[PDB]
Amino acid sequence: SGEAPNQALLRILKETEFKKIKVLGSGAFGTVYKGLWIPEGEKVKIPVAIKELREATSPKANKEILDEAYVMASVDNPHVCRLLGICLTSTVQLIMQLMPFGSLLDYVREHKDNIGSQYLLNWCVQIAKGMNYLEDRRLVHRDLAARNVLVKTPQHVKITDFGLAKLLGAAAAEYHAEGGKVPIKWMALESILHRIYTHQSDVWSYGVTVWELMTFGSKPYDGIPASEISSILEKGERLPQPPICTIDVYMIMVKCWMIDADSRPKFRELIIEFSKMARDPQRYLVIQGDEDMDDVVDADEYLIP
Ligand SMILES: COc1cc(N2CCC(N)CC2)ccc1Nc1ncc(C(=O)OC(C)C)c(-c2cn(C)c3ccccc23)n1
Repeated sequence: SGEAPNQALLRILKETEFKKIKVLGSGAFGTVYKGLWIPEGEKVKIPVAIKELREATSPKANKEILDEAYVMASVDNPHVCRLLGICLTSTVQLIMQLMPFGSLLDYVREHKDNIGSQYLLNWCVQIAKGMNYLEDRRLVHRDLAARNVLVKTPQHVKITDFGLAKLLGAAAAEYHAEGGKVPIKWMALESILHRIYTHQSDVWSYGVTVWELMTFGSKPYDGIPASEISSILEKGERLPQPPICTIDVYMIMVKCWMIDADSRPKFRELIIEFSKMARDPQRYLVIQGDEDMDDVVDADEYLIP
């Protein structure tokens, strides 16, 4: 088979037509604001998160942030984050849909007390749906983790952070990264030793991400140096069974951690198996006692021409 053309549109916004309101976070990436976007002459107000780079004079950053805008402009799926546009000011800044509840990792940590088994299973499904879409687009995330899942509503989550994502080239099956900084606790063994990333690499990361949710935001391999992580997997060890997981749920994430990538599950299969569990959540997770804004429009209703 061959590759089809990518007719995704990239919209360039003016600095005048959106207003920053408050700071959500700050760091090396720059600053991320909460704001409103008002397309000129369209009579809509779209709540947005705006991110501008910290330093204007950073040539590597601008090349790397435009790479993220390229990836996000090419994806349209209910469970993958939505890019609204970019602004080419002195400090380049891109505009994304606002996810009012922050990252899913912080959410389960802040609400560990009363999260039901149905939410956890539905989240597993929705994340699998996003990842199956990226596989259909020949896109490899390479950074799937609970911290990189944003929450629109408690019943609707989305995948984000494509700073490391790569589009698998035509008639290519692996990426073969040259090198760089990476999150080791979420990486498949083949990626650790050989810098090889595939769609089955992301399935491994999916297994760890599920493990973060089932443990209510616990840190994987806590206390262990990342240096010694590789030798641990080679000797056959994995992450322990979360106390709320039945054997049925734990069996699936273990399959995500087999060294032969070809024998690991595929996102299309993970959807089905978690969809089946979501029909009766309490059979598969045993949790103690689980039983002017007039013209505002959500970004998921503001479709581009
Ligand atoms: C309400 O809204 C949010 C609030 C927060 N809490 C921050 C700390 C406390 N005040 C309590 C509330 C967190 C997130 C959001 N919503 C949101 N929506 C979209 C994005 C996004 O796609 O960012 C693009 C522009 C890069 C982000 C976001 C992504 N990254 C990497 C961040 C880093 C720091 C802060 C926010 C973000 N966040």
